Amino acid sequence: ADQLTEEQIAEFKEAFSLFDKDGDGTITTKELGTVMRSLGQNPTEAELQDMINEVGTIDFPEFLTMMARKMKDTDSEEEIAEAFRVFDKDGNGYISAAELRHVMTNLGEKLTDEEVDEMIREGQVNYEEFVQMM
Amino acid sequence: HVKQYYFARRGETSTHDTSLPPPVKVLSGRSIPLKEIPFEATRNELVQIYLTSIDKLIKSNKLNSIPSQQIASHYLFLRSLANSETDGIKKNQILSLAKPLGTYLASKEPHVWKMINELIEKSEYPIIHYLKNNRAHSNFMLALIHEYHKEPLTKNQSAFVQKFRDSSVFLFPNPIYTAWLAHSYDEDSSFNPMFRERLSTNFYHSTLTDNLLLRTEPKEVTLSSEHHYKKEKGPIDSSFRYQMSSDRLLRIQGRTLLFSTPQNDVVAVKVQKKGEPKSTLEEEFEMADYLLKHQRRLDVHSKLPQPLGQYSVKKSEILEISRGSLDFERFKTLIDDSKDLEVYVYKAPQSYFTYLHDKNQDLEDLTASVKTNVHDLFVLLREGIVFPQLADIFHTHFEDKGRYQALVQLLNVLQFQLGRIDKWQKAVEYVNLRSSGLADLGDSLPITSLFTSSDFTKHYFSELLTGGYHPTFFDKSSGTANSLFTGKRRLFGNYLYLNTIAEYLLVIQLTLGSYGDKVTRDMMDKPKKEAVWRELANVMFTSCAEAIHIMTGIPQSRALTLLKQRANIEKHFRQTQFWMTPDYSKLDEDTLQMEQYSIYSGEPEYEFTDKLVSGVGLSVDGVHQDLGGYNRESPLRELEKLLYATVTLIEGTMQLDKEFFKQLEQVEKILSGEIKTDANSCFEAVAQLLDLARPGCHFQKRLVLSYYEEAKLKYPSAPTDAYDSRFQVVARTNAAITIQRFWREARK
Ligand SMILES: Nc1ncnc2c1ncn2[C@@H]1O[C@H](COP(=O)(O)O)[C@@H](O)[C@H]1O
Ligand SMILES: [Ca+2]
Ligand SMILES: [Ca+2]
Ligand SMILES: [Ca+2]
Repeated sequence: ADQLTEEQIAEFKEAFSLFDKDGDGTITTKELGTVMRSLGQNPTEAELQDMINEVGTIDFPEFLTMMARKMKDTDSEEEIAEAFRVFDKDGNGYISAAELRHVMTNLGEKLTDEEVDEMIREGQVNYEEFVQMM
Repeated sequence: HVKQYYFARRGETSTHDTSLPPPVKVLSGRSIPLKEIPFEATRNELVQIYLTSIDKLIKSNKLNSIPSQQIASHYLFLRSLANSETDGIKKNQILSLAKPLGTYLASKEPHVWKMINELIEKSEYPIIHYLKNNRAHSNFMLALIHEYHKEPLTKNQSAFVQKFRDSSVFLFPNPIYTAWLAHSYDEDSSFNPMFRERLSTNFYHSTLTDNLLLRTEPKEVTLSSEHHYKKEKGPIDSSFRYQMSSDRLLRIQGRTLLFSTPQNDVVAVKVQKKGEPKSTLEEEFEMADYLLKHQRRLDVHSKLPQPLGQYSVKKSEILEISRGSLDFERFKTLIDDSKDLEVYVYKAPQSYFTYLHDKNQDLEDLTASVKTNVHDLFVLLREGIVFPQLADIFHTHFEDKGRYQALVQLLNVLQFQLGRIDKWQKAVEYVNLRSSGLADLGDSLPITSLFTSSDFTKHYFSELLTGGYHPTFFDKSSGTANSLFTGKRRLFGNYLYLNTIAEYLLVIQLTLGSYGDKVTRDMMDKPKKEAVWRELANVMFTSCAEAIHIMTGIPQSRALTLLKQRANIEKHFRQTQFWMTPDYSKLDEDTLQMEQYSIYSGEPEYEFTDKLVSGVGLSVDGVHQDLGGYNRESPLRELEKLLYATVTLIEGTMQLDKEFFKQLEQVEKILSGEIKTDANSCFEAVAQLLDLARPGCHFQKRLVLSYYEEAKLKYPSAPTDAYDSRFQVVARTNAAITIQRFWREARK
């Protein structure tokens, strides 16, 4: 079901634990939409309603496979393009390379120096092209 | 699948104060009633007095005469309190008072006013970011009450101030305290609950935990109908009898006879002790079986023993089998005196009969084993199962031999540090933590027995269940002994819970220490010894982080980082290595003082008037080493700090998550329309959610950002100047994380 990264599983684990209000290692459907929203995957009415029908409680392995199914729907192409966009104050599609070091390495799951150097390869470098590469 | 989940659900209740000893103390056969000084009512009376005193500060035009860092503390505290206040009239009283301080700082100390406004655009409770260093030690709130409030404090108020004079933090209302405490462990925090006053040094880690716990609600755990301690079972079936051959008897361990099998595992016949009832053996059978059945459900890592029977055997037969082996006489004395003895028969790997401190394990296998033991202890704790006799740890004041209390300061009146451990290495000699994982599973308690007046709590913790007496507590007017302590009757279960968490990790520490002493005693190589003790420190820190992970869900890497903010691993390794080996017993006074300076690095050296035993060290009995002198504290200061750090992160976080969801529920009600309100106080409720998120946790912040957007759609007609920078910072991070996950996949 799940080809997820170490980091995704760390995140979904803490999130599951937090919204497991009684510590029995299962969440109710009450919480499911709110927890889903917390992980960037706010569901439609129907998708949330479909998940609710499938059922009371949901353990953590069942969660790691609901999440993968919703993740398949996501266009990588768009979800990555809308992220880079934040760093584009203007509509130029241009960001700075001296900078993008000081972003990737100072925020989130921070990149290592080797990873930052490896990225700068692929004065300035534009984002709209970079997504087309992958 | 096999469903993963616990047979226990945790909730809340009105009080733990049901069926408890009367709150009374008997002195010269006179009955003295013990009264509780309410924590919340008294805290609040003092914040009112603080606000009056600010009022009086303003009216004296003496702002000029208090230092700047204090005026900041006052201003920032009053902004944070105003933000926590839902009454508009009081909210407004509080900002009237802030405003003259703000007028002043702007005009006369403006590098400082600029530092303030930075914190104000990050937070609704900016005081907690201000007090992340040495500033927390300056009690600006008590200092000012002392200057401007010209009445004696009440008895209650005075008692409160006596207990929490260390920091103004202790006066903060619940959501501001909880949020300070959690963020105090963060990567940009340098706070340490330690301060040098005069030449003396004041350690106040325990007080962070008491201030926190006195704010909490009484917990309650409900075990399913299916729980081990609930489901009604029938008698045990024992349709098979193991035929004992002296030919297959490997050796005698304690009262258990060990026999080999064709499969290279072991059949154990555990024989009944003098005065041991049949039921003790029965419960070990029943608990081995339950854990074997639910093993997959619980992700139990231990290699569990497999139960085979519980039945009566002739002593003539037990004697006829054992006769040859070494230990025959000790076993003969150990076992009951009766013609018919009950046995419990089970099968187990060889690794089960290996004690977790065994010097034949190398560090890799020991680490693997410790991790298994630690995992199962906390996973089983979540399931509702407690093991109260993993080891035989005792204290002694002079002679009273008492069960060791890992958080002794929380559970009694006016005890300041962990007491000396008697014959420490012996206490774990026969620890029920094995190379395979857990053992001696029948010696176990339902977690509910910690939240009520069980035979156990009434026995080991009756000061905590009765109330606090001490002569300084006695009022002559009301005829009663008043204390903060007597208030713990309502929350006593929450205290025993945390105690249990520290106690598990204390046993792990003693087991690690025994292994280290045994492995390094004959080492010739002084850097190689030091290596072992550095690694045992890493295992101890890591275990504490595993416990955080399992109880809270904080990733272990973040938990290890939070711990190291508070507990120093260089010092822990140095202290353990010094006091858990006999080498200090050979040092002269000057060398001993020089060595002590290194292991405590500027903190006060351990003081003792005891005479050291050559080749042993501190030892009351002339033969076994102790941790501490006669009537003195344990010298493992850092261990104490680490056990308190661990237990404060777990409770700290549960209680932070509670504050969050109470705010969330308020934001969802506003957003949906179930509470009509103005724009600006919708934004305010959302910004507040930001503050209550766990430190280092992104996914909460993300949810709040989502709430924020939702709100701007609802009230588009309203500026966002006060809130834009913080939300943009959350947004940049959310965007950067997606870019990072994208790049990680590309490398593959
Ligand atoms: N049951 C206990 N478990 C752990 N430490 C204790 C216990 N009782 C007292 N202590 C501590 O041991 C030291 C000496 O004992 P006492 O003279 O009873 O205070 C003090 O520093 C106490 O805080
Ligand atoms: Ca649940
Ligand atoms: Ca045992
Ligand atoms: Ca036992």
